[PDB]
Amino acid sequence: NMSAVRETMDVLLEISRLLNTGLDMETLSICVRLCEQGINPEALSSVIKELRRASDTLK
Amino acid sequence: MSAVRETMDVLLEISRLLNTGLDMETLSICVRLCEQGINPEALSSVIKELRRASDTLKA
Amino acid sequence: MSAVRETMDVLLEISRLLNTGLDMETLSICVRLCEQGINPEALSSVIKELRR
Amino acid sequence: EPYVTEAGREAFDKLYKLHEGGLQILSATTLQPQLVLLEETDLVKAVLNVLIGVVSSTFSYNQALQSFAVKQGVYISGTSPDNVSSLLTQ
Amino acid sequence: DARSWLEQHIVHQYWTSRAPRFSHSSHLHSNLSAIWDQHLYTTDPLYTPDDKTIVTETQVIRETLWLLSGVKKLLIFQLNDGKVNVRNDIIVTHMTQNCLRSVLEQIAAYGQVVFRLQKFIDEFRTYQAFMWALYKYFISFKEELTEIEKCIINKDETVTLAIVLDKLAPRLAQLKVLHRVFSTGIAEVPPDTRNVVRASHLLNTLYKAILDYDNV
Amino acid sequence: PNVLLQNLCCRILGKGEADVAQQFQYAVRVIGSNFAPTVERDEFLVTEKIKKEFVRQRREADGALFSELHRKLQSQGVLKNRWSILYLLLSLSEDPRKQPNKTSSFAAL
Amino acid sequence: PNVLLQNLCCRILGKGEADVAQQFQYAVRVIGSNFAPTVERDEFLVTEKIKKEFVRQRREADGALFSELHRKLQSQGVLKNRWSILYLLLSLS
Amino acid sequence: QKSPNVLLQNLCCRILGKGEADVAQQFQYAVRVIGSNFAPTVERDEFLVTEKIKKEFVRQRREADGALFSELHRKLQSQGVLKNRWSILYLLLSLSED
Amino acid sequence: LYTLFLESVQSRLQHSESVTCQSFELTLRSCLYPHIGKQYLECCGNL
Amino acid sequence: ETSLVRDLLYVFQGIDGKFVKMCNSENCYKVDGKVAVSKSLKDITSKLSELGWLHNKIKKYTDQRSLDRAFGLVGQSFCAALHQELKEYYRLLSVLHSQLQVESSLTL
Amino acid sequence: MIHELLLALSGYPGSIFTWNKRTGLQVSQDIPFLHPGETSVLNRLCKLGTDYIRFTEFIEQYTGLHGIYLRAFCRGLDSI
Amino acid sequence: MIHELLLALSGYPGSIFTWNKRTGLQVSQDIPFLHPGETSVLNRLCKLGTDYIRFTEFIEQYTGLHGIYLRAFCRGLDSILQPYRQALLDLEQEFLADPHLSISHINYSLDQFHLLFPSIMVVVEQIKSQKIHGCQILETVYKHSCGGLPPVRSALEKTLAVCHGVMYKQLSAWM
Repeated sequence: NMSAVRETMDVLLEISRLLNTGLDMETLSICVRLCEQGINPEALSSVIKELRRASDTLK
Repeated sequence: MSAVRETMDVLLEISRLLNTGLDMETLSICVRLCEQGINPEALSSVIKELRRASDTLKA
Repeated sequence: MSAVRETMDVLLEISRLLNTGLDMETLSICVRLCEQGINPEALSSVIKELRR
Repeated sequence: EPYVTEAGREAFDKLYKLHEGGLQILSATTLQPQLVLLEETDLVKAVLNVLIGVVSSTFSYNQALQSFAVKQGVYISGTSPDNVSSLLTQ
Repeated sequence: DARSWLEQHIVHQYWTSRAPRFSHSSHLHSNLSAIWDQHLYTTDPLYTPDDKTIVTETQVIRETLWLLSGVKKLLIFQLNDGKVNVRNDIIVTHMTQNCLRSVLEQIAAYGQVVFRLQKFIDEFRTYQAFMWALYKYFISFKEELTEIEKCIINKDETVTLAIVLDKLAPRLAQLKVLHRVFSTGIAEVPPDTRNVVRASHLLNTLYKAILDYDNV
Repeated sequence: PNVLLQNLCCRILGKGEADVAQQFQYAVRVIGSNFAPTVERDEFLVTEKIKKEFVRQRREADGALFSELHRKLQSQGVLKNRWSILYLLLSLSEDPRKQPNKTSSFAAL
Repeated sequence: PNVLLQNLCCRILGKGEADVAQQFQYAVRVIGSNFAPTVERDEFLVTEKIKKEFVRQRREADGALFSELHRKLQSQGVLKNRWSILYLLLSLS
Repeated sequence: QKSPNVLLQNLCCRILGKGEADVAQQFQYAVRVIGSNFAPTVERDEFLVTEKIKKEFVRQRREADGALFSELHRKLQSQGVLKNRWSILYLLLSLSED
Repeated sequence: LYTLFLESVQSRLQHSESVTCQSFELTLRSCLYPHIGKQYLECCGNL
Repeated sequence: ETSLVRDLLYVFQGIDGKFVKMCNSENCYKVDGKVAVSKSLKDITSKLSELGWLHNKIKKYTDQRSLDRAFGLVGQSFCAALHQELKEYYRLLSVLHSQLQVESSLTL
Repeated sequence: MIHELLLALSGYPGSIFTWNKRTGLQVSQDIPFLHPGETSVLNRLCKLGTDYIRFTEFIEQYTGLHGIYLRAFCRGLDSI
Repeated sequence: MIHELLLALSGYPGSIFTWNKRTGLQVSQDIPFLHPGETSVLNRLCKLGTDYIRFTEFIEQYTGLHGIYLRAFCRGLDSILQPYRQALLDLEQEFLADPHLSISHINYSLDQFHLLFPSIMVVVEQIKSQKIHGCQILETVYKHSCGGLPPVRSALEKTLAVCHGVMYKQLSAWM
C-alpha cells in the first residue's frame, strides 16, 4: 500500500514539474485527496489559485 | 381531467429520455407553475439549487 | 421480556440436567424469591419437605 | 415491512387518493370530487337492484335517455381506483 | 396524510434517497462495513470513500429472487442478454462491499442464464415443443418462487444469505445443466440452412445429454 | 402560487413540511429577482436545441423518438406553456458519460 | 414475599390456597429464623461444586454443557442473585 | 485525517508560512469559496482534457515537454489509483505556465 | 403412437425408483421399436 | 493487566498473540520488556506457559500425522485418538474467552 | 392491490392503470413508494387484459363486413 | 469477524480474505480491531477453506479427463460435503442465539472436519496428478479407505459406494 501511494505521487510529480509550478509535492498530494473527496474541478481550481495569489502578496 | 391523464404519459417519456430526474408528483407542480406564469430561468435555477442542497443535507 | 424468556429457558435446561424435579412454575417462584435475597439453604430445606 | 403489493388494500387506497390529488389540482370545478363512503359489500347490493331497474344511492335514473347514471367522480368505487366507475356502467 | 402512512408501512427507498435508510444494528459484528471502511480511510491516504446505497437487510435478496425466475430489476446494472452484471454501489449492513459483490456475481450468473432462457421464449413445431418443454419446466420453478416468497414476507422473517439460498440450491444446479445442452445445441441457427439441421442437431445435443447424465 | 411552490420544497427534499422553510423563503427571493430570458417562445427553436443536444450526447435513437413524442404531445392537447416546459427539461439534461464527482462527500466541507 | 412463599407451597403440593396452611406455618418459621444468607456471596464456589458433581458421577459431557449454559445465564445480564438459584438447583439434585 | 476541511487547513498553514490560527481568516475565506455552487464542466471524456494540456505545451513552444507528458499520461492511467483523474488534469491545466 | 409410448414408459417406471429399468432411456426406445413393428408388419399385410 | 488476560488465552491456544514470547519450544514465557511489571504475576504466566507449551507438542504430532496414508494403520489411528481429547481442550477454552468481553471475575 | 388487479385484468381503465390508446391499458410509469422493478412485470400482466378487450371488440362488432360465420367464430372463441 | 469468515469458509472471497485463485491464498490480516492472537488462529481456519475451494472446483469442472467414473465420483463426494455445509448454517443461528460467541467457537466446530479435509484433498490430487481414470479410481480410493483415521475410513466407503453402484449398472445390463 505504501508503494502504491508513492508510485502514484511520483508519476504526478514528473508531470507537475513539466507544466511548471512553484508548488511542492506535499500540497499536490493534498489536491489528489481533495479531488478524491469529490468536488467540482472549478471549485478546486479557484481555491488553489487563490492561495497562490495570497502567498505571493504576503511575501 | 381525462385530458390531464393523457398528457403526462408522453411528457414522462421526454423527461426520462433527456435525464431530468423528477418523479410524477413534482412533474405536476412545474406544469402548474408554468400555467400560472413563471419566468423559465427562475424555474430551472431553483430546481438545480434545491437538488444540489438536498443531496448534501442528506449525506 | 425477550431476555427473561431466554433466561427461564436456560434455567429450565440447567434444572433438567441436574435432574432436580422442578418444573417451570415452581422454578419461576423459586427464582422470584432468590432474587429478593432469600437464603437458598433454608429454601432448599422447605422445598424437600414440600416434595415429601 | 410490506410493499404495496403485499400490504393489502389500505396501502393501495392511500396511494390512489395521493395520485388522484396530483392530477386534481389542474382541473378547477366548484368543489373537487371526493369520496363518499360505501363499503364493498354495500356496492354489491346497489348493483343487485340496478339489474331489476331500481335506483340506490349511486344510481340516478334519467328519463331523458331512459337510462341510469352512476357517480362520475372519485366517489368511492370500491377499493379500485375509479375502475368500478366504468365497470358498473356496463 | 397519505404520504406519512406510505412512508411508515413500506420499506424506506433505495432507488431514490428521499426517504433515509436503516443503517444500524446493535451488535459490534454487524457494523463491520463502517469499521472496515474506516480502517481504509485511516490506512490509505488516496482513498475515495465510495458512495453506497444502503440496504435494509433481505430486500436485495428478494429482488435477486425476482430475477431468478422473472423480470429484470434496475438496482442491478444489467446491459444486454449475455451480460447481466451487478450494480456498483449496493451494500448490505454487515458485509464489505468487495465481499458482497463477489456473491452477487455468483447468483448474477445464475440469473444471467434465466434471462437468456427467457429470451428464447417467443409467442417448426419440434422447435416450438422444445421451447415449450423449457417453459412447462418453468411453472415448477415459479411454483418454488411462491414457496420462498411466503417465508420472507412473514414476520419474523428469519431468512438470510445462507439459509434462503439452500432451498433453491438443487434447482440452481438443474438450470446449470440446461445451459450446456442448449449452448452446444444451437450454433447453425444463425448461419444459413435451418431446414433439417436445426431440428436434428438440437435432438442430437438432447440425445447426448440424456446419455451423459442418466447413465452416470 | 404559494401552496404550489411550497409543495415543491417538501417533495424535493422528500421530507419536511416546515423544515423546508429556509428553502421556500429562498425560492421566493430568487423568483422575486427578475430574470429576463434569451428568446421567449417559438416551438421550433426550443425543439431544435433538444434535437442537437440529443445528437451531441450519443443518444441518437432517442433523439429520433423525441420527435415522434413531440408531435404526439400536441395531439393529446395543445400547450400554451410549452416553451417554458421544454426549457426546464433542457436545463436538467445530462450526459450518459461520467459522474459529477462526489456530492455525498462534499457536505463534510 | 408472603404471597410468593405461599404460592410455592400451593404449587408443589398441588393443593389450593387455604389447604396449605400447616406447611405455610412450617416454611414461614424456617424462613423466619434463617431469612437471609449466612455464607459469603460468591458465584464461583457453586459453579465449581456443580462441576465436581458431574466429575463425581462421570457425566463429564453434561458438565461441559453445564458450563456453556451457566455462561449463557450470566451473559444475558437479567439476574443478579445467580449463585442462590444455582445453589438451590444443586441442593435439589 | 482526510476530511475536506482538514485537508484545506494543511494547505493554508504551510503556504502562508505561519501557524494554524494565524491563517485562520484565509481559512474562513477558503471555505466560503468551496461552498459556492459550481456546475461540472467535465461530464465527458478523459481524452479531451489531455488534448488541451498537449495544446498548452505546443502554444508556449515546449514541444519536448508534450512528447514526455504523452508517455506519462499512459503510465498515470495504468496504475489507475486515481478515480478522478480528469479533475486533476483540469487543475494542472489552469496551473500551466512558462 | 405417442400415447402408447407414454403408457409403456409410465407402467415401467411405476412398477417408485427406476432401478428395475436399466439403462435406461434406450430400453424405453427398444419398447417403442415393437410399437413401430405392430404398425409396420400390419401395413405390409394389406399390401 | 487486562491485556495479559487476553494474552494467556492466546497462549492456551499455543499461538503467540499480543507480545513476543521468544519461546514456544522451551516454555512460552511472556516478555513485556519492562522492569516496572512485577514478577509475581509473570510467574503465574510461567505456569500458564507450560500448559500451552505441552499443547503445541500434541498439535505438532498431528501435523506429522498428515500423510497420503504412509506407514502405519495403527500409527495415524492413535493420533486420531489424541485429536479427540484435544477437541475437548478447546471446549474449556471457549467459556474462558467469553468471560473476557464486557456483557464472576476476570482475574488470573 | 388484490381486487384492484382483477379489475385491471378485465381490461377496464383504472386511475393507477391509465389507458392510452396508442398502447392499450398499461401501468403508468414510476409511481412513488413502489420500487420501479415490480412495475416491469406488472406491465406484462396488463398485456393479457389489453389483448382481452382487443378481443371483446372482435365479438361485439359482429354481435349485438358481414358473415354468419363471423358470429359463429364468436361462439368458437368464448370457450377459450 | 464472524459472518465474513462463515461465508469465506463456503468459498466466497473477502478483501480482508484475499484469494487469488488456484495459485495460492493470502490470509490478508492487517486488522486492528481483531487481535494479533485472534487473527493468528483465523489463518488456521483459513487453510481449511483453501482446501475447500480446491475441492469444489473439481466438482463443477467434471459435472456439467474422459470417464463416467470421474463424474460418478463427483456425485459420491458432494454427499460427504453435505454435513460440512449442513454445519455451516447451524453456526449461522449459533451467532444469533447469543452474540457472546467469537471465533473460539469456530475453532471448536471445525476440528471435527479438520481430520477429513487435507486427507481427502490429498486423495483426489493423487488421482489427478497421475491422471487416473476409469474403474481404477475406485481401486485408488479403496486402497485409501483400506487406510486409517476412523472418520475417513467410514467416509470413503460411502464415496466408494455411489460410483461402485455405477459399476453395478454396467454388469447388470451386460448380464
